[PDB]
Amino acid sequence: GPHMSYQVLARKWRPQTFADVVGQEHVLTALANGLSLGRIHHAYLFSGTRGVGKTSIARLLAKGLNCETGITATPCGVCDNCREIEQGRFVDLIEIDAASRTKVEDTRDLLDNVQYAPARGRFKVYLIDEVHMLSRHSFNALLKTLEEPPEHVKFLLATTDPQKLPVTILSRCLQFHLKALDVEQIRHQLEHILNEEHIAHEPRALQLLARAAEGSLRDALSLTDQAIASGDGQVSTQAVSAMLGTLDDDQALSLVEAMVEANGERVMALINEAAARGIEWEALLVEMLGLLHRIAMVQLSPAALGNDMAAIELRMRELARTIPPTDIQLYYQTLLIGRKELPYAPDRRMGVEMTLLRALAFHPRMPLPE
Amino acid sequence: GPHMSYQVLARKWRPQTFADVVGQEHVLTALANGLSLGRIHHAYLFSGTRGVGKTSIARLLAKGLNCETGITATPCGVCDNCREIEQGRFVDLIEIDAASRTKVEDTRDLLDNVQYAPARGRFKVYLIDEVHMLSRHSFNALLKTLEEPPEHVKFLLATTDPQKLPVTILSRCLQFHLKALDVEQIRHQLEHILNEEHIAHEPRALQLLARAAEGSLRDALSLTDQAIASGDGQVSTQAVSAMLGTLDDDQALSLVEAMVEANGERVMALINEAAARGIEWEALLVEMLGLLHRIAMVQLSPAALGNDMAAIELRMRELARTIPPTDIQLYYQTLLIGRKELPYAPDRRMGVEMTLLRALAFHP
Amino acid sequence: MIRLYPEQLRAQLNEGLRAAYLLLGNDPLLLQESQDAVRQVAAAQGFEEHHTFSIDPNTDWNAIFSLCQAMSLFASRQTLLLLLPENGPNAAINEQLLTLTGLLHDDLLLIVRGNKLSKAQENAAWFTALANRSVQVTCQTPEQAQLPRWVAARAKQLNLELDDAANQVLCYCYEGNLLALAQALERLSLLWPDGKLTLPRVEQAVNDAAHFTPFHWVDALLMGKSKRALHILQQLRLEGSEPVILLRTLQRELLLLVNLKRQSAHTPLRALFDKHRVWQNRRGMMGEALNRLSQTQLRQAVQLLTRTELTLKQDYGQSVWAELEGLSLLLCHKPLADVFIDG
Amino acid sequence: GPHMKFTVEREHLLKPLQQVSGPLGGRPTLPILGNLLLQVADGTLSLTGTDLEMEMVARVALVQPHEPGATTVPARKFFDICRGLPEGAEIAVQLEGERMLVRSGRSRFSLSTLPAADFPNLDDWQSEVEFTLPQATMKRLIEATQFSMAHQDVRYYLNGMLFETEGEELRTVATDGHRLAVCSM
Amino acid sequence: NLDDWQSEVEFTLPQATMKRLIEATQFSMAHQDVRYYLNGMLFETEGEELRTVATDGHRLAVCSMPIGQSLPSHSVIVPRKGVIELMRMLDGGDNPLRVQIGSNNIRAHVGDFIFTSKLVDGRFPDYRRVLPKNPDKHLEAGCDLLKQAFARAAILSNEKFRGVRLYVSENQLKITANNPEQEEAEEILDVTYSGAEMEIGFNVSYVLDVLNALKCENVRMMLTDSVSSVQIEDAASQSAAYVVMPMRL
DNA sequence: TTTTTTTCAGACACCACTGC
RNA sequence: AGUGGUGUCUG
Ligand SMILES: Nc1ncnc2c1ncn2[C@@H]1O[C@H](COP(=O)(O)OP(=O)(O)O)[C@@H](O)[C@H]1O
Ligand SMILES: Nc1ncnc2c1ncn2[C@@H]1O[C@H](COP(=O)(O)OP(=O)(O)O)[C@@H](O)[C@H]1O
Ligand code: BEF
Ligand code: BEF
Ligand SMILES: [Mg+2]
Ligand SMILES: [Mg+2]
Ligand SMILES: [Zn+2]
Ligand SMILES: [Zn+2]
Repeated sequence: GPHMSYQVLARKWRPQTFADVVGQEHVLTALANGLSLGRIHHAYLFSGTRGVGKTSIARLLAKGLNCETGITATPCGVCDNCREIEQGRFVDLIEIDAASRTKVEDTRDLLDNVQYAPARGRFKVYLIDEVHMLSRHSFNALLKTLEEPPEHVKFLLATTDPQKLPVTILSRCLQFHLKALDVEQIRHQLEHILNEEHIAHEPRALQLLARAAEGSLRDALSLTDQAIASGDGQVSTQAVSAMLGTLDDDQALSLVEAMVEANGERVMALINEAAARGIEWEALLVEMLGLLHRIAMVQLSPAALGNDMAAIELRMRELARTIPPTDIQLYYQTLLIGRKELPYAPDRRMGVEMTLLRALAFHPRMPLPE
Repeated sequence: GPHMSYQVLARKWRPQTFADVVGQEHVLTALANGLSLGRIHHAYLFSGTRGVGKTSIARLLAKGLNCETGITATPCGVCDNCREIEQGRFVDLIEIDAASRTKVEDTRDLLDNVQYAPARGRFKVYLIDEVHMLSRHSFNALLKTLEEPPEHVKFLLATTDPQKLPVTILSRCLQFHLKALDVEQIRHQLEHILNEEHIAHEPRALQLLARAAEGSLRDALSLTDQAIASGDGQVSTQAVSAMLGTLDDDQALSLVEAMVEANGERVMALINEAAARGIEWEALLVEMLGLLHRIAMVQLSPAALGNDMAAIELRMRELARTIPPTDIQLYYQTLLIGRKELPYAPDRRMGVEMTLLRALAFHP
Repeated sequence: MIRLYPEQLRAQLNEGLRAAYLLLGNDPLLLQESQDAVRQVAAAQGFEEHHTFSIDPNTDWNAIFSLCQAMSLFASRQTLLLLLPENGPNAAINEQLLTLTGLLHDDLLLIVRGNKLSKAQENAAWFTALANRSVQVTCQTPEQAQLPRWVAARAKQLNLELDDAANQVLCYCYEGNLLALAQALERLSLLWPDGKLTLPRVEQAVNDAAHFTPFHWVDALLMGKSKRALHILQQLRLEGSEPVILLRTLQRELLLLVNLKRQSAHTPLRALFDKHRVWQNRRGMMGEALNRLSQTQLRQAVQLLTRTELTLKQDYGQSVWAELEGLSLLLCHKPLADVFIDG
Repeated sequence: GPHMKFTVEREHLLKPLQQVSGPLGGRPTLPILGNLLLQVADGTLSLTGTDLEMEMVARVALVQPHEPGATTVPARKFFDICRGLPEGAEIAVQLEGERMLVRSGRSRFSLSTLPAADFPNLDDWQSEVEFTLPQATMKRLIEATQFSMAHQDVRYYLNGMLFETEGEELRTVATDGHRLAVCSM
Repeated sequence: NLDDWQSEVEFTLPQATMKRLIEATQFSMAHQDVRYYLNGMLFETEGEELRTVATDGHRLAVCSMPIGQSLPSHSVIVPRKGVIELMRMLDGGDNPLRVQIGSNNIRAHVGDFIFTSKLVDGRFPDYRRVLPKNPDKHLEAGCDLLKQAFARAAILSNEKFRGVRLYVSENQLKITANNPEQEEAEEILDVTYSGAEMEIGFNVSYVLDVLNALKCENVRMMLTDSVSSVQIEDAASQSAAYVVMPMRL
């Protein structure tokens, strides 16, 4: 179809301004305010889960510091410095793959060259990524230059687990924790990206992609690329549902109901239907278990249900009001034990079938006839 | 405050006289008495906690040693030599980052600098920060120099983990242990710093920051600069509390508090927080298990609270005194069972949520 | 040789100086002060030049032999010092120590510093050849029942007034830590030139440094002192002790307790003690423990100990210190719950 | 201006840099003590190498236009450049900003430098003994006693050599605790 | 001991010939590479010519020398250790060198003594495809003249990845180096050339080793475009060729 | 009187002695 | 820089 458009959304859509970030607002607001007031701390640490904008925001900050104009919270694009930073291979933005410079001799070599003035920009912004890989000696070596470095050197640390850093360093540097992203932000980002990529997309496809991203937008972008590769450059509910290997909530809830309402023949029929569609049996058990947990959570509080499965919301409520919590706990435990015993079942199909049959036999309000 | 506010509160605010130090009164009083009375040990090892002032105290003691007015507990104001320690560089005061220069060769150069006369000051003062990181041979050389040091040489060692120093070094060093700062001292110093920085501050935000500091004044100062960042030149209580909640990682203790109290909405909110932070769920269950086990051990004997958990003492007491052992037993069993069945769940999040739902549903 | 405590060393040094001085023991402070006194007395009688050596497999013995045989252009009256390694006079070191014992002379004075020597293992040869005309000085850490009078004597000799309360506080924070205890007394003298130490004065300027060995923990368990045992356990956690050493040290005495309580139905505890070769001071506390809630904690505690052992030896995340707290509380007449015992 | 206008041949610069390098090259106590200090004054180049205890200075005559500037440049890089350039190549080094430009016939280099104000200088001191001596006498005076010097002895005074000026003679003394060497001329 | 009664190929070769043959190719081997077939030197026999080929996927070195004795075409990979120690023991060029290569082990009779080694099981890649097939730009220079300029440029080079940009214009060559400190080195050299302006960034150590291997006075470089390889050899012969594949930085 | 510890795999950190 | 040893800390 298209040309060599290999540039994947994962990298081609790396944010380039503070207006293109998907909402790490506790971090973005602090960086913008400090850069506006000039309270540019000499060292701080973006810490979060994967793919939530630590490296990207660090690069945006480097752009903000090194812009040709006055130090600004909104970096420009016509400036040569920001152009070099965006294209990489900037003179002063020294990206340090800390997992490749864990040793203390590498850190000492870094610290010797600290006092040298920046060449073309105004800061020699050291960007140490995946800091938690530095050895203990490397951390202690960084300690003194982290207390007060030369007036032109800034340390930008980034790591996934901030608790593996010695707490002395956690004192030296500021701490910004980037939290995972809600489903709405991920889905809106996918919407925007596929609008700019001229790829027709469907709503349920993007909702499922955002649900299966697990709060991180890089997983969402890799999943979107995989879905575009699964289709003919088109995002659709069928393609994403086949890629994610899951079931529409209606089928899972129909099977769960057939279990609850003692309709064993319906259980058999829906098991056969799911066998026809070629869906993993452990996936069936996991989806029924997830629906049972959602019913239990609704029993705790009405606000448990998310909008993503709004289609079955009504039925959820009904099944939450019909079944007291002890039966929900019994069903969840039975299906959990069934999934735990599934690998040792003779066949996965009959393993799930006997799990359902056991959940039906031990049924308190309507046991199988003796 | 400064010429454009880039200058960090942590580094701009560092004691320059002994009186500007917050209440580490033990070492200050002992050192002042020793300096005034002339009783001087060859080495003065300083230790304690991060960000409680050991390097500040060592720098001030070097200033007091090499000041031209004489060996005084109060280094003066101008005293060009005594000024060179703060602004510029002092020739006779050698500051070594023993973490950067752990090698026996790097320290060999300075221990060979020992026998040369001081240029200006009376004493060839050595400030060896992070002294615990010197190698075995560097420690051997330092000890050999410490056996017979000349009268014009004094060593000032600062470290956070003295247990790695050999006993041979510790026997020749008069160790001065610095205690972690109290919440009152930290709060008062933060109040003074912000008042002299012309920074608008709310009284409760300072207490929140001090409690979040964990006893280290530099932690409080860094959190304070960050709180000013989260805002526009004002330390507001709401902004500080929101920032602290964003930085908060004490999820398991709050989860146990809310689950024992049978607060379902608070439990689910805390689970949402632990999810948004990307916190491991098995680790969350293990932390809750450890907290419940410690609560039970405290209920058996008050001595079960060590010095590893000084931050969360009160809450633990509150939970141990008010909750009968039967409920703690039931909750521990429930969470143990849940962690046992965590791998076989729709996902770890739902498994943890369901285990906590069971624990709530017990209502014992 | 003349076996001596640090008390009379001065007197002996005033009587005369022998060929070799052996400073042995597990206390850094006592050894250091004894060495300082020996060197000062030697310098009083002309021993001006000093030397130091660490007895190590990589040491240069030839330098030691050259300096012991040959004399210097100045300060002919010379002294020599050797730090024995942690294990002691290794089998590869006894022969060269014998050579030194032959390569000596009335001009040189030899100082031997190191941990206590297992005389049952190492004796004669080097030992007796020095014993001919030498001094042995035993410098070992006073135990808990003996520390208060040592601290009182030190305060009296340093011109301080310690009451019982300050003495017991100092004996609490610093055990096996006589060096830091002496430094604490020195710091308290610096803080107040009054020389009168009361409860709050020492209480303010003191840290819980301490130093315990697993034997202290096991003894605290046998006496059934909850706070003492928990303090010891916390101290070995902070010090970085390997928990498996604690497990083995507790296990030996726990299995001995199980055997004794099982066999006590047919034999009085005295003959059981004689059967198992247990010493009298151990005998008293084990007799105290055997009749203190037995036959239930001795299998429940073995169950918990096995739980800790398997958990420690399967994974690598440890987290057994709380389980050791459970053991510390079970064997001190504070019954636990089956929930934590079984798991 | 900023350019410390500097122009010399290699034949008159290789040996002075080789002498000034001295102890530089390894890891220094301070990051600046690995950079040679270049100064231009009164038609003369001063090369300076400092170890915080030793101070080696070389003077090179300037017979070409020059400007009075000074800066500190990494010693090893500057020396490698200087000997790398061809025989008889008239080195022309100037400065701009924080970078100095080295130039030869059809070749250019740019080096990062540090200010001369930061480089240490041993403070001026009053002298009591102004002593002049031929080369071979000093050679024998040192060589006749250097063997007897201490070898990292714990006694500092044993290390080194004693110089005594007495009347009409100069004396070198060396001791290691067992040997004594005296040479008086 | 000697159970290799039959040998695939046999050589009675002068010591200096194989000394040059290995010395012109040794530096391009791979040291402990994951591609086990590249951790060695390929001896290739065709006609009266013996060739040593060594590559690590970043530089290729091929050197061919006639023998005079016709030999069947054959290929063999001698590991790094074996060839290095054979080079070490290859001294005293007066005595000839006997080479006996079988299907599994290699033997070298040097002087009076015998050396034995094993082979690498893998199959060496075809180096003809690595050699550029359409060299349209050809330039000539002096070996020492070019080499000293590269060394001067390498003085201020990135210590991690020693890389220079080489520009070619009409009768002019340009070598530019920079390090993370922005310390820039620029050397301009007079060459004979006819073509178009082109920039190509490649490693410095590899080119310097290539030039040191060619102990000649005239050097010819053959280039196609900014992305493909550069084939360097001497202008006095075609028996030794080198392929430097550039960096994309 | 002494009496005190599992393990397989991996990552650093320092310090000979060699070899140029 | 290559080689070998000690030792400490992470699962
Ligand atoms: N806040 C965000 N806004 C927009 N895209 C994001 C955000 N966080 C992550 N991404 C996506 O993830 C890709 C890589 O993100 P990255 O910043 O490297 O995460 P990390 O913090 O793990 O290094 C980006 O190219 C972008 O598409
Ligand atoms: N006693 C104190 N008084 C004032 N400030 C302190 C004190 N202790 C720590 N700080 C603050 O922490 C910063 C770093 O202190 P430092 O003394 O380096 O801690 P460390 O003991 O870990 O080396 C100082 O700049 C100062 O702001
Ligand atoms: F830097 Be992220 F974790 F991909
Ligand atoms: F500088 Be401290 F020891 F954190
Ligand atoms: Mg990243
Ligand atoms: Mg410090
Ligand atoms: Zn810009
Ligand atoms: Zn002063």
